[PDB]
Amino acid sequence: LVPKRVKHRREFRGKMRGEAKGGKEVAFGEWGLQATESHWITNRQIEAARIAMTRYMKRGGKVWIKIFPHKSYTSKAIGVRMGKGKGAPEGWVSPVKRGKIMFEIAGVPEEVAREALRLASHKLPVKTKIVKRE
Amino acid sequence: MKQDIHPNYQPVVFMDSTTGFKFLSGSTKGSSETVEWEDGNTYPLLRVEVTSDSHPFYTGRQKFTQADGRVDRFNKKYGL
Amino acid sequence: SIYEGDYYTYKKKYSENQLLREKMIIQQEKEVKELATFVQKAKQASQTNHALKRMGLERAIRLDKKKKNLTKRDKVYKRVKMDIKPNREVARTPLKVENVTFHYPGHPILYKDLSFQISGKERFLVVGENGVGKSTLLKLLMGINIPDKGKIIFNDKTDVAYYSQELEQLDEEKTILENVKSDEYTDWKLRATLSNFLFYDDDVNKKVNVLSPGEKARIVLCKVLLQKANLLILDQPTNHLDPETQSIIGANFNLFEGTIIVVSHNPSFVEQIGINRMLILPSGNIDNYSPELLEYYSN
Amino acid sequence: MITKPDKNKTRQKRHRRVRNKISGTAECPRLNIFRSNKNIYAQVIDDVAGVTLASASALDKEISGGTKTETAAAVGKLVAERAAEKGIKKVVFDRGGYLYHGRVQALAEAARENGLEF
Amino acid sequence: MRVNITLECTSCKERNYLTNKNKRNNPDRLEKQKYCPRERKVTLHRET
Amino acid sequence: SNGRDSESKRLGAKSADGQTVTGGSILYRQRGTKIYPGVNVGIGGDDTLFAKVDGVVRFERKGRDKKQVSVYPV
Amino acid sequence: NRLKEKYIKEVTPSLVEKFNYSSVMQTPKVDKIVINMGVGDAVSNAKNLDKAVEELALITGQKPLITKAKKSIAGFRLREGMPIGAKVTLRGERMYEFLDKLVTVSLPRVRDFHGVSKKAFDGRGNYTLGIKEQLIFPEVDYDLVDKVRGMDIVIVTTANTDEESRELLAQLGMPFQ
RNA sequence: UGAUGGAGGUAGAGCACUGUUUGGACUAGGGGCCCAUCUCGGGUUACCGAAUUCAGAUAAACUCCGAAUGCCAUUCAUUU
RNA sequence: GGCGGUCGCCUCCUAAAAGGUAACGGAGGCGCCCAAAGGUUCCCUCAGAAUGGUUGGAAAUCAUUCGAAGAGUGUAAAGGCAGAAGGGAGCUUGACUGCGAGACCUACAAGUCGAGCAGGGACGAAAGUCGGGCUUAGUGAUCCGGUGGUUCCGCAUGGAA
RNA sequence: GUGGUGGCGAUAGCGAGAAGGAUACACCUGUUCCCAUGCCGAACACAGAAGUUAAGCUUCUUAGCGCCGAUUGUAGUGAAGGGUUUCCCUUUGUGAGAGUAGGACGUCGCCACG
RNA sequence: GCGGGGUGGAGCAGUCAGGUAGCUCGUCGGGCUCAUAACCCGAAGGUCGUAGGUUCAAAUCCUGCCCCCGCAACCA
RNA sequence: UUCGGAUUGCAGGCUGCAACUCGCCUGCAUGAAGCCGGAAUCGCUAGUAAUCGCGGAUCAGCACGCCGCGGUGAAUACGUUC
Ligand SMILES: [K+]
Ligand SMILES: [K+]
Ligand SMILES: [K+]
Ligand SMILES: [K+]
Ligand SMILES: [K+]
Ligand SMILES: [K+]
Ligand SMILES: [K+]
Ligand SMILES: [K+]
Ligand SMILES: [K+]
Ligand SMILES: [K+]
Ligand SMILES: [Mg+2]
Ligand SMILES: [Mg+2]
Ligand SMILES: [Mg+2]
Ligand SMILES: [Mg+2]
Ligand SMILES: [Mg+2]
Ligand SMILES: [Mg+2]
Ligand SMILES: [Mg+2]
Ligand SMILES: [Mg+2]
Ligand SMILES: [Mg+2]
Ligand SMILES: [Mg+2]
Ligand SMILES: [Mg+2]
Ligand SMILES: [Mg+2]
Ligand SMILES: [Mg+2]
Ligand SMILES: [Zn+2]
Repeated sequence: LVPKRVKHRREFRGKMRGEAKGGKEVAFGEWGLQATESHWITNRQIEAARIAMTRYMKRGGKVWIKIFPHKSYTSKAIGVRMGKGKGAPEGWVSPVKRGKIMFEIAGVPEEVAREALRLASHKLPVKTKIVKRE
Repeated sequence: MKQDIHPNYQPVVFMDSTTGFKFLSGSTKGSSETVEWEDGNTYPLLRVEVTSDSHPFYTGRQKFTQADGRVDRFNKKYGL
Repeated sequence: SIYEGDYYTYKKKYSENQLLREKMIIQQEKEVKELATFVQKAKQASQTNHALKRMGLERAIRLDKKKKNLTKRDKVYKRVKMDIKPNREVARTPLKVENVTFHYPGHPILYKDLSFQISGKERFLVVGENGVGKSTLLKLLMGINIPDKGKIIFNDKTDVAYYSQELEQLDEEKTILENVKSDEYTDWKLRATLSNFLFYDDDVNKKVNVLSPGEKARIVLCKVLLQKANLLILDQPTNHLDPETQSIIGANFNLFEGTIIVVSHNPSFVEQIGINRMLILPSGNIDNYSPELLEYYSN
Repeated sequence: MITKPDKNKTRQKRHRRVRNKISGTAECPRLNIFRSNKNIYAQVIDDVAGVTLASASALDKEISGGTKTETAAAVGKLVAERAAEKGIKKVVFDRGGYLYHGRVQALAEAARENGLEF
Repeated sequence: MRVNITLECTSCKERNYLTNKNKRNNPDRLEKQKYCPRERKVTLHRET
Repeated sequence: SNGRDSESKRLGAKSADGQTVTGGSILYRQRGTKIYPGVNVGIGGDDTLFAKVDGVVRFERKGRDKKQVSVYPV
Repeated sequence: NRLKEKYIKEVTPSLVEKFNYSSVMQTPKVDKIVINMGVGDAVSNAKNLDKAVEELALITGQKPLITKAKKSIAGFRLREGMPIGAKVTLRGERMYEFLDKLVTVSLPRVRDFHGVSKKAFDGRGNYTLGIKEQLIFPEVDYDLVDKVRGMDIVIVTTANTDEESRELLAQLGMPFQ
């Protein structure tokens, strides 16, 4: 996942304080994977979790990714001293706050949903808990 | 209406030369012929070959044979 | 610039000076290119080559000082470009003049029963002396003067363009662009041709009243060109034109694919056009063109 | 289908803009004009207190009646002389969003001649 | 080619005003009715 | 490359609500009419609001979504 | 005045009956007629517009308003402000005179004329007629024309619906398909 | 320090604008196949889908909103 | 340190809701333009979309309806403006002279705003508006020279220099 | 009652529906008059009173939309601390946005004709 | 990041200094020759890499963007 | 173009068992290119070239071809370098 275009090539890292503004309830699927810690989630991590879920589901049911890596981050190469302007963009992250549902699933029995979301959670840098839609 | 910017425009009578039908209107067109009109007035006379009272569509009356069906054409040529 | 001598001496001195100036600008450009070429070589070298980077900046300073003392070559004045082509084709009898007599009320008859016939794509010269009727004859053909006797017949295939002697076809009050305005030509088409006649950009908005006689002559010529006529009635065309423009005028007319009725007291211009038949006045004599023109001038 | 805008509304859009720089006080009241198809009305108004000090119209039963232009002149005279009774001399003319051309001008000119200063 | 100009008083010849014009759009000398402080009256002023 | 910025212009309110000011005192510097000139207040060529007389400054509402400064003499 | 005469005496009482109009002011009437000639050829040559405007004046009897491009378009070689297009607005008597000639003189001279469209209503009761070519109008002289051109005739009416406009136009004279 | 009155758009929040973005419905239009080919009109992948709409997100350089504080001021009050 | 980048001015974010606030922090502009694109008086309201319509096409002009601004505002951005600051037209030159209470900004030098007074005006019936332009960039001290004006000085005096 | 003209944040609006014209306001009838249209008496301007309430306009019904919006809770946050300290927590004050109960189809004047 | 380049099949002009798209070889069709080459005569092949601007008009001037090529992308 | 007569529409005439693919001719309508032809190339020395018709063989029908026939009827050849 990557935004097709961005208004600004470079952006502040920002801060992650408090619970997630939105997306704290399962909205489309039957089961959700809720973040319980705040952390940047990369588009590589989102993809690993997504493939881990869908494959176990055996292309069964539906998967919703509720987070998008809107935010870019830059780096400087080894041997580059401090200064001389912000580094070139390196990757994409979604800043995720505790309580945000990162993924939702439907169309599969609960046993598969719980194991599907377990395999995904091990791909993410954040601790997670399974959440049933209300 | 502004003065001296518009084309000369006068009341006129059109005549259908196929039947002689005439009516009163206005136009920028001129001609070398004039006729009298009811109510005691004279207006230039313009000649029109076809009008709404002599056109086949408006009248509805045609003047040709509406073609000949080929089955009818075949039977006519051989009398079948 | 003021020279001592004659026209040729001026041309010789001038041509040499512009040649010597041109060579100076060439050598100044080479030295600038040389520095520029080294500055670039240093500019693209590795940042680790300190001495070359140093030398590159030092030469960048010399390069800047060079570019600021580099004489500009004066833009050579552009010469006129004429491409006159007829829209339609000439006939074997473009113009028929038969038994035409004319006199200005109160003056002797200029010619009696004048009859000639042009052939088509022919260079027809109306020869004569001052005050003999040359311009009267041309005015007669166009219709300015109505013949006292006779007839003048133009074939329906013949389009005529007239260049008057005294430049009487221009509105002094209007501008150059307004004068050339025609129903058959759009704006950018008019500007392109006026640039070919050395009227550049807002030079076409100038009033005709402020132009010189020579510049006005170009506008009249442009009107003749824009007609794309197949018959050209030209009355002293090279008058008021600078010597360079005269040669351009003569050369382009020579290639004109149409009939030319011309009057010219300039021996050079007639030679370039390559006249075919000359009509002598006042003694009407339709004759083949030749150095016998000089014989008529003597007599 | 074609909708023709209300002429009063179109006028009132112009009136608001006229009133951005014209306003009546106790010592310089507004002379507001309202023009109908039939009649013309004049009001001398103090916008600070929001009260009209004098008023005249073609409906006053004291104006002899005639051409709508010369009734406007009659109204201008009548409002001017009624305003004079209350000590009004200076006013600011509010043309009401109308063009200062015809009936309104006739009323305005008649008001100047009968003692109102503007 | 926008240029700076001076508007001289055609009456007393005092160079009273600094202004600017585009020569391409205003080839002829700019003429304006401007107050002359010397003569203390509005007078024709022309670019000089 | 970046690294440019204009000098700051010290815009905003220059006189306080309820403050007595002399005529000509600048009340508000602004780009555009962020605040409108009310009673006894004028607006300059660069949108600066200034007092036309001596009085007390009042920042008021202008209708629903606009503000306004006025000066009221005592 | 003949067509206006027909409208006030014959058309108005009938339309009131057909549509059951409580007041006469409900009766639809022709508000205006706008003849528009979109001339994009002015770019290639300005005089084509000039000759177009001359013919437009003779057809209507009013000097047309030369419309100009409000927006620049590179595809059409068009610059904003270029004089492309002309229109005339006819109101009152001059409108009725023109409508009469259009119904009784101009339309019959249309090549292979089988009537005027019946779907050409804007949905609000305004009918626009696309004249393919001139020379149907008697004023054009059939020889002055160098480039044959058409025009858009917009009949604007006060009818709220296509049905009423269709009826109004029909009774006023309109060879609907 | 209190009271009172003001300016200011941050925290938060929101999406009403502008960017970023998810799913659903439906869809102009867009891809190949056949019949019909003058390439002219259809019927389809639960083929790609504008825009619309429903639901759900996101923002230093987004805002329908908007604090706490700080700030300016008052012939104000108390202490200093 | 070098190489590269930067050097004055304008707008934004950073900047923590007054103001100010740094980095070789993140983004853009300026070294003009306009004789109207200035003043005033009067008048006007946009962009798009749907539907209909000759050439005519996604889209050139025309008509109706819808449409609160999704347009425009010469030129970057922000703030502002459709009681227009946007658009058109007539007349105009206030893109006036002398100034200027009082403020803002500020180390200084500078920079910014300004009611009002007088002279003489432009537009307007009048009120009134006008000391350029929606606002904020479009600039450079002094020394030394050029040009114009001048009831100033003029090395004994009149001149001149 | 209607027509002028104002103050108050649209709680004043919008959409839909209904009724009315005695006056008044309008449509409306004309281009001779001042004046007018980058074409058009459409508009503006002027003169006029046959018709009409059809529309505007007034009054009335509707909250469907827009607008206004308490309380509670929560986010944030001043001050005082704390920890397991990019974050988080306690105490004390303050307190949104959202979402809601609800409000609302206006109110307060002055003048003229009734 | 520093330069150089995009125009007919290829290689080049025109680009600074705005008006009108060419030259060299090649390609195709026809000639000449017993045939081939050479030669002769005709034709074709680009709206100038691409999209916006400036202008009356741009291949040309301005700006961006995509491509291709030589350098550089770190020094004791 | 009253030049030219291609192309097409319609209507006919013949021969033939049959003329759609594939015939020739006729009338009416239609009225194309073509304004004397680039490099190059062909025939012809008199009753010839040029031009004009006529007959015949094959053949139901069908030639602008072929074979033959007569009418009218020229220009030029210095010369042999190529
Ligand atoms: K994990
Ligand atoms: K939004
Ligand atoms: K923010
Ligand atoms: K103006
Ligand atoms: K009227
Ligand atoms: K009504
Ligand atoms: K309401
Ligand atoms: K056959
Ligand atoms: K031949
Ligand atoms: K035979
Ligand atoms: Mg002569
Ligand atoms: Mg700033
Ligand atoms: Mg200013
Ligand atoms: Mg925030
Ligand atoms: Mg702060
Ligand atoms: Mg601040
Ligand atoms: Mg402006
Ligand atoms: Mg002395
Ligand atoms: Mg001495
Ligand atoms: Mg709330
Ligand atoms: Mg011929
Ligand atoms: Mg022989
Ligand atoms: Mg023979
Ligand atoms: Zn003077």
